[PDB]
Amino acid sequence: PDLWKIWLLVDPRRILIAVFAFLTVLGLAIHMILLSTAEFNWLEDGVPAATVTPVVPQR
Amino acid sequence: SPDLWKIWLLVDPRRILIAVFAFLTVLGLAIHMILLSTAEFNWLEDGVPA
Amino acid sequence: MSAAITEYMDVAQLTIWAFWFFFAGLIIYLRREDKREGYPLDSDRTERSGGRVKVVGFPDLAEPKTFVLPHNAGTVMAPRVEAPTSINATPVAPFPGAPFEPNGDPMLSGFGPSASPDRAKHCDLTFEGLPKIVPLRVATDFSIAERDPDPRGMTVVGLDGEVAGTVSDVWVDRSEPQIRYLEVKVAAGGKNVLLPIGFSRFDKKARKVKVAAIKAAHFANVPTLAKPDQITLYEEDKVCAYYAGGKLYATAERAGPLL
Amino acid sequence: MHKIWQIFDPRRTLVALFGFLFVLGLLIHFILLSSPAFNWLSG
Amino acid sequence: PEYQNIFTTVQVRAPAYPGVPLPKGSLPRIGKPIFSYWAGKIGDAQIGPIYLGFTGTLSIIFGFMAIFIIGFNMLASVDWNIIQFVKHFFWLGLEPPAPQYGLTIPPLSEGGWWLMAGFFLTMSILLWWVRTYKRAEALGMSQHLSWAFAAAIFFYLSLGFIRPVMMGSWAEAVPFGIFPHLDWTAAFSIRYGNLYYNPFHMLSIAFLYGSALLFAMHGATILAVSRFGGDREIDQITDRGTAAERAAIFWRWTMGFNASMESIHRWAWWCAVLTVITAGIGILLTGTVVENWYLWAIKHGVAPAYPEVVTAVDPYAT
Amino acid sequence: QLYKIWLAFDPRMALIGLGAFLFALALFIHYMLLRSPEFDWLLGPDYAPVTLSAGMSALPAGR
Amino acid sequence: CERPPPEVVQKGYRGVAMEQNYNPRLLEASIKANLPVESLPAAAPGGPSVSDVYENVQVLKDLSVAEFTRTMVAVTTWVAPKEGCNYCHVPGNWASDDIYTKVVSRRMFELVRATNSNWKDHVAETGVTCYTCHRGNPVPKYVWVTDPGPNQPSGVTPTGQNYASSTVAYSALPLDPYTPFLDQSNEIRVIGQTALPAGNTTSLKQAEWTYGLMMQISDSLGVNCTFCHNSRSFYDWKQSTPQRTTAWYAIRHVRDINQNYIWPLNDALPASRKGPYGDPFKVGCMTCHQGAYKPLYGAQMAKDYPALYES
Amino acid sequence: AMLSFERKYRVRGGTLIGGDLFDFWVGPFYVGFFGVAGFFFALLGVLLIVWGATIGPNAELQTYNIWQISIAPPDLSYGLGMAPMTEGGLWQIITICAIGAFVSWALREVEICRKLGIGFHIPFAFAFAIGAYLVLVVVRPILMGAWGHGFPYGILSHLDWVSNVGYQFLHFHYNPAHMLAITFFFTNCLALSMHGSLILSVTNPQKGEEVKTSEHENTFFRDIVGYSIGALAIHRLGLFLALSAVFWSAVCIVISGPFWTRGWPEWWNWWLELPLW
Ligand code: BCL
Ligand code: BCL
Ligand SMILES: CC[C@H]1c2cc3[nH]c4c(c3C)C(=O)[C@H](C(=O)OC)c4c3nc(cc4[nH]c(cc(n2)[C@@H]1C)c(C(C)=O)c4C)[C@@H](C)[C@@H]3CCC(=O)OC/C=C(\C)CCC[C@H](C)CCC[C@H](C)CCCC(C)C
Ligand SMILES: CC[C@H]1c2cc3[nH]c4c(c3C)C(=O)[C@H](C(=O)OC)c4c3nc(cc4[nH]c(cc(n2)[C@@H]1C)c(C(C)=O)c4C)[C@@H](C)[C@@H]3CCC(=O)OC/C=C(\C)CCC[C@H](C)CCC[C@H](C)CCCC(C)C
Ligand SMILES: CC(C)=CCC/C(C)=C/CC/C(C)=C/CC/C(C)=C/CC/C(C)=C/CC/C(C)=C\CC/C(C)=C/CC/C(C)=C/CC1=C(C)C(=O)c2ccccc2C1=O
Ligand SMILES: COC(C)(C)C/C=C/C(C)=C/C=C/C(C)=C/C=C/C(C)=C/C=C\C=C(C)\C=C\C=C(C)\C=C\C=C(C)\C=C\CC(C)(C)OC
Ligand code: HEM
Ligand code: HEM
Ligand SMILES: CCCCCCCCCCCCO[C@@H]1O[C@H](CO)[C@@H](O[C@H]2O[C@H](CO)[C@@H](O)[C@H](O)[C@H]2O)[C@H](O)[C@H]1O
Ligand SMILES: [Ca+2]
Ligand SMILES: [Ca+2]
Ligand SMILES: [Fe+3]
Ligand SMILES: [Mg+2]
Repeated sequence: PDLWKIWLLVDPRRILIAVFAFLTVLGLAIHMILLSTAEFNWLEDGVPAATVTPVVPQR
Repeated sequence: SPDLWKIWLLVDPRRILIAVFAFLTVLGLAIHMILLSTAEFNWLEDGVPA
Repeated sequence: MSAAITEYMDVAQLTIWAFWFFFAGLIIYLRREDKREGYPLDSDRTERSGGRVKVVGFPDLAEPKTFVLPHNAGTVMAPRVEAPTSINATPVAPFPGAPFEPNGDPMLSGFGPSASPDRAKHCDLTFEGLPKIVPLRVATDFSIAERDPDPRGMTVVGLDGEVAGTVSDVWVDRSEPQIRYLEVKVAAGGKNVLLPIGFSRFDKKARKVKVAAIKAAHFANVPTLAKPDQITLYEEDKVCAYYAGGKLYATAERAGPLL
Repeated sequence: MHKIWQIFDPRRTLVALFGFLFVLGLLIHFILLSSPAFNWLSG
Repeated sequence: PEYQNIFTTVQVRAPAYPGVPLPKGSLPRIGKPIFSYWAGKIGDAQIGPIYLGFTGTLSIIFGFMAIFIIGFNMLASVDWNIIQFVKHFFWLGLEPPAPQYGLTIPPLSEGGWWLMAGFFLTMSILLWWVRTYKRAEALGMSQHLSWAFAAAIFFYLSLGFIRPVMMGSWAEAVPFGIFPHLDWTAAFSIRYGNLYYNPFHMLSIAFLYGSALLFAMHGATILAVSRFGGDREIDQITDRGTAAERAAIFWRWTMGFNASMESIHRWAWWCAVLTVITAGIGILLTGTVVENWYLWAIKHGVAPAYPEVVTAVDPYAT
Repeated sequence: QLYKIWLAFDPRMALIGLGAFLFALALFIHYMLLRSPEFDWLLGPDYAPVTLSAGMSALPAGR
Repeated sequence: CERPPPEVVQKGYRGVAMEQNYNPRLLEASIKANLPVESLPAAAPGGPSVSDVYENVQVLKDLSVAEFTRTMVAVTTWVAPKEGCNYCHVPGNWASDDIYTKVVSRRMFELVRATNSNWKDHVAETGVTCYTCHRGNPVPKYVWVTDPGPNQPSGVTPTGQNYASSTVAYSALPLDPYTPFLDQSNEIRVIGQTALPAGNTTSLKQAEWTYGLMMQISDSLGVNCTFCHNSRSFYDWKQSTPQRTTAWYAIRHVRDINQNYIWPLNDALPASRKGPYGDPFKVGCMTCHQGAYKPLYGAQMAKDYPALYES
Repeated sequence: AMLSFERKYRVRGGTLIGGDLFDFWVGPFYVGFFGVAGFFFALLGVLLIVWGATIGPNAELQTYNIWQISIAPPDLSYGLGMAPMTEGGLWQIITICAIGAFVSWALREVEICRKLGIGFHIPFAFAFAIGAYLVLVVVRPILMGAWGHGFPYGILSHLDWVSNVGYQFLHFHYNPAHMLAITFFFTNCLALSMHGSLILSVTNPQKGEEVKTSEHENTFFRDIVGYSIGALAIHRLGLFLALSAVFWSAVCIVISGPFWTRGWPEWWNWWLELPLW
């Protein structure tokens, strides 16, 4: 009800810079974490029934 | 929102334009890199067409 | 040729021994260089011998080297004979190695942390021959950076929190641009005194300069400058040493011990 | 041309150009020596 | 707390100093000097001008050629894939010629590029040494820096040129790469029986450790007496102030002896210089007069013996 | 009359000093329980160690 | 980032720092991933013999029919549990050799019997079982082929190194140590055994190749170099551990497996079981060990199957 | 005996503990309370090392060879308890004496700083070296769970400890904090040679020249690298580089085994497995 008083303490340009930068980094980090898993890597999980040389088993 | 234009009194469009353009370019580069590193979505190494 | 000098001696063993001989000579050289100042030593050994035994240790002293000063300021010899200087203190006990207690007011004694040598009564000079440490009112091309607060006008506060004065001017180094002294208008007397930047802790929010070395009352006794717009090397030492004496003398508890 | 010495110092230009030419000359000789087909110091 | 003189609280701005005038006929300094606020927080604000003379130009041209060759070969090693170049950059390298080539020039990708990069980098370093010598000479200064640089160059030349020539093999030399030259460093110690037992490696470490010890000692000492102007060491050398006296007295009371304001810089100079001098000697002795440093240590009674709590049957003794 | 601590210790330093000490002590004790396998709650409530059979040994022979 | 303390195994003198460090939770996961298969109940004594009943039995001739059937049930679980007996057999015909998997598996029986009977300097009464490599997979998970390294421009000779590879535990060392040392018999020793030079012309580069092999050995066993060495003298057998002696025989054992059992099977094997160079999927360390100091952490399965020992 | 300018500085007071009890000098040394404590901490530790060398690992291997003398920590089986004197207990006692001596040395430096009215940078800097030693013999052994993880007290034997600890991670060069610490060590040595050279070349110029100025000093490195840090700041930098080297060296060893048990090159797999490549 009286929460608008917070920007009387903090410059509301820098906070806008901070929240965008923090949200972007957080958004990228969560995406990287999901991509690093086998369960939630949406590009290499086979579904939607992927269509794509001798192999090197050790490497 | 109908009153969103009042942001620009706090952020100079010079800094906004550079930051937006630099971030988008890196984002587009990063996403292309991510796709190229996958076998399924590497359009250059997938062998299609022919 | 080969790696084996004898059945046991080999080239690497010779090389490491060769280094030890060079290194021994290097340490002897470095120690001799170390002894260009403060030697022969002030010793009881010399005192009872009537000066007949000069205490130099090993290695002995090197032949005097020559420092030719710029702008015809003179020539100094690094190993030089220095006249004995009396100390405004007396031993706290009669055994050797005992410390001395300053005589009179310790802040004014010129002893201990408040002691200083008598440097030359000439100003340090820039490469162009101008005095190096000068107020901002004569170094007109110098300025405070925009992002930093101007020291001028700030309230100078002693170690006790009591107000000592205000910052009238800032003394800058004209060779390497930086603050070296803060000219303080003393609240009690009004006579301007210098305050080294090393004893000044800035409080940017409060616009206060906090001096933990000395109290507000101690500012009245800071050594003064002969000329108002320049400071000699001798005066620089006198001013800095006075504030340093406060780190030990200003308050009784500063003498210690803690417990 | 003739004005290229009006906006370029002759001294800085010449030492730089000779430096590049000397480095380039060394590089080509090195490449030829690396090539077995053009090493003139072989049999 | 008291001002620790770690960061400049209030910075002073003056017109940019062009620098001490150079002798007549010298090239002018290039670059319009600028002031960096954050550089001035820890040090001097002024950036530039720089002297880029004839020698510096040649050093830059030679240096870029060597660096370009290294980076090109790193890119070629990942088959031109710039994405894989970034991923593997620390692991990539320009690798020295194979052992079978001896000291001969091999084909480009078999060590030929490495030799060119080695030669061009060496030339640029040598030209940079001449530049440091000339800059001191142009200011009427002594050549302490160029001597110390020559000592570092001696070690650098020992690693990549002098030792490989003495062993008659470019394959002994250092790869041009971040992890590859760390692999070389480990393999060098492993190949020649534990470089820990190389006494000049021991000395080099003592001087490297001493360099950190001395600069920590001297850096802390000057900052501790900077309230008396101890930073102005020329003043304290020509006109000994209370800063030099208190600095010397502190160390005399601490460890029984002390240096002077000038001689501490001689201790500093020699400690750093001896780090690369003994490093070069230790490298030059390894593989030429000593094959196994641990076995050399055993012969000279340096390696300690441990009680045999674990041992292996030697399969070659069958 | 227990105010006297605040006449000899600044409220601000003690409160920050107390918070740093209490947070460090809590982190330390939480870590000590994690150090002990009996109180390692990060292993899960229904944590069962792997059963070893047929001459298995988790660790190689020691000394 | 791991949480201390690790489980530490001291192997040398105090203060020499010859220790194995194990993260207890990482060790727990590895043990759960390397659990043995429970042995089948022992076959009924006596009964008809293999030779009397079966025609095309060339290796397991000395078996009883009950023991022979027990072995086939065992190898089915060990090699092809998801494919059954028909993986290695023509349907309807047990004695037919008209499928490559039967020709290979017959040779694999000889590989196992030779290992359990003649390589005890390495496998030491624990022995091996088809499960030790296959772990219920027709293709063992951890095999190797001759590695060309990363693709190179056609005019560039590969260095074989300076490329982040898990084969050398993510260092820049030569990434294919299997081919020179575990298939061929290139000399691993590089260190001179005299204080002064006495003719050891081994290059520094060869030390990197040995370092690469030891990186693979240590990763394969989940141990560090001090498991077998006092690093102050890598060459010295007197300051080494008994496991270094076992590893020495294991290298020769692996060479024998690859040269005398896997390589002659190359023609029977399909193209999918071959590398770019055309060499077959080969056995190295980590094919049995799979990151553990002993395969299945020393689980003893072979002793319950008489078919896995030479007559 | 004092320096010819030293007598006016030998003031009473400034002690942390002891007051006038030990406030005196013995020759050049200031003693104070922590001079007495530190000296007899060092004296006992040194004598115990000599005694440790007198009995050796055993009577057969016992040696007075200065390279081969080694006082070894306990076996790891003793955990974090006390070991018998001849089985690592002597090492534990010497370690305690070493900590007592090192800390007393730092505290004696504090009292000297108070006497002279100078900054406390030197004892603060020395605390970093002490902290590195404490990490090696206390913090890391406790995190690992045994005093036997400390390095042995021997001129060459502690190199064998360093070697084997390094090879416990198969390639120690890949330790990231280790790489950072070496960079600081190498840069510090370079900075020290540069600072030593510049001061010497300015105060000992070519023959026939006067002593140079601070303007020459700034100009010289501006002429070479385009930037001069300044006469004051080079000492900030030298202190920063040396302290950062030791801080990161302490980090590198305390993460090697307590917070990382794998080979160090494998740690970089986080970068290799980034989905960008
Ligand atoms: C197939 C391999 C052949 C070979 C084929 C070629 C070919 C093709 C060329 C050379 C050229 C050169 N070769 Mg050849 N060369 C071989 C073997 C050698 C060997 C040797 C020991 O084996 C040496 C030392 C040389 C050396 C040389 C140089 C003389 C010359 C490169 C100079 C340069 O780079 O200027 C660059 C550096 C500078 C500083 C240039 C500026 C010169 C000065 C400063 C300006 C003076 C101006 C003056 C008035 C005008 C005359 C110019 C003169 C060069 C001085 N060659 C082998 C056998 N060589 C090149 C040449 O002829 O250039 C003249 C050339 O095109
Ligand atoms: C092992 C069994 C249980 C368990 C057993 C216990 C027991 C027993 C206790 C806790 C307690 C706590 N547990 Mg628990 N806890 C477990 C698992 C967890 C997990 C987890 C995800 O696993 C978390 C996040 C926690 C978290 C917590 C905290 C809520 C609490 C510690 C209080 C504290 O740190 O105050 C210290 C920090 C402060 C900031 C205190 C503030 C007071 C001061 C005066 C404020 C000064 C402010 C000033 C500005 C200074 C600021 C700090 C400085 C600037 C640095 N527990 C396991 C599962 N836990 C303790 C508790 O309940 O405390 C209330 C407690 O006794
Ligand atoms: C006492 C021993 C220590 C030491 C000493 C030492 N090093 C030194 C010196 C000394 C005394 C110098 O005088 C010299 C120096 O200049 O220092 C500032 C130097 C130096 N030590 C350096 C590095 C260095 N020192 C090291 C080590 C050490 N140096 C030892 C620990 C190390 C380590 C630990 O590996 C390194 C990496 C350099 C910073 C410098 C020598 C610079 C040099 O030789 O430069 C050659 C130039 C090139 C190879 C590159 C040129 C090509 C460019 C990259 C092209 C592209 C950009 C271009 C410049 C743009 C502008 C172009 C213009 C035309 C406009
Ligand atoms: C943190 C940055 C660097 C640094 C800084 C530093 N060192 C310092 C200081 C500072 C600021 C001091 O003020 C203090 C000093 O006064 O120096 C002259 C000191 C000092 N650094 C010293 C040594 C030293 N510093 C080292 C390192 C470093 N010092 C860092 C690289 C090393 C290395 C790398 O090995 C050594 C050997 C001393 C010369 C001195 C401290 C003297 C001291 O504490 O004296 C009291 C103790 C004794 C006289 C003897 C104690 C003996 C013990 C009781 C028994 C032995 C125990 C020991 C563990 C044996 C181990 C032996 C084997 C390892 C061979
Ligand atoms: C009652 C009774 C008898 C008691 C016993 C006596 C007691 C208690 C004595 C107290 C002191 C004690 C405990 C002594 C016992 C232990 C002993 C003998 C210690 C000796 C001191 C000691 C550890 C010496 C080691 C010195 C060594 C080997 C290395 C130090 C590093 C080194 C190479 C320094 C050389 C360079 C120097 C001198 C640097 C100091 C120095 C620096 C760093 C400056 O920047 C500076 C700037 C301007 C002027 C001067 C200086 C200066 O002198
Ligand atoms: C701007 O640059 C671009 C982008 C264009 C390209 C940049 C690429 C990059 C990023 C390259 C990065 C390279 C890196 C990171 C290199 C790292 C190198 C390291 C760490 C090297 C470390 C040590 C190397 C040493 C010590 C090598 C010494 C070699 C010597 C001394 C060799 C001398 C050889 C000679 C003199 C050859 C003599 C033979 C003669 C006869 C010439 O041969 C014909
Ligand atoms: C007696 C038990 C074993 C049986 C029955 C067996 C069976 C087989 C079969 C049928 C194949 C071919 C599979 C295919 O290509 O689809 C095969 C291949 C292979 N086996 Fe075994 N094997 C046994 C033991 C072992 C052991 C102990 C090792 C390890 C030393 C091993 C390593 C391999 C390898 C490397 C291959 C090649 C990869 C492949 O073609 O699948 N096997 N085995
Ligand atoms: C990554 C850590 C390791 C390093 C740095 C390392 C280093 C070396 C080196 C340099 C050699 C050559 C010795 C010589 O020249 O005389 C070697 C040989 C050997 N290493 Fe390792 N090693 C490591 C790990 C291991 C492990 C864990 C084992 C045991 C499983 C092992 C067993 C052996 C054996 C048996 C030899 C002798 C091989 C032969 O002579 O054919 N090593 N090692
Ligand atoms: C050491 C550097 C300075 C740190 C100061 C603290 C030093 C160590 C603190 C003292 C702790 C002593 O704690 C005591 O240790 C011994 C030795 O492990 C333990 O002894 C126990 O383990 C040892 C070996 O692990 C067994 O031989 C013994 O059978 C068993 O009782 C005691 O059960 C324990 O009571
Ligand atoms: Ca998908
Ligand atoms: Ca495509
Ligand atoms: Fe200095
Ligand atoms: Mg390599």
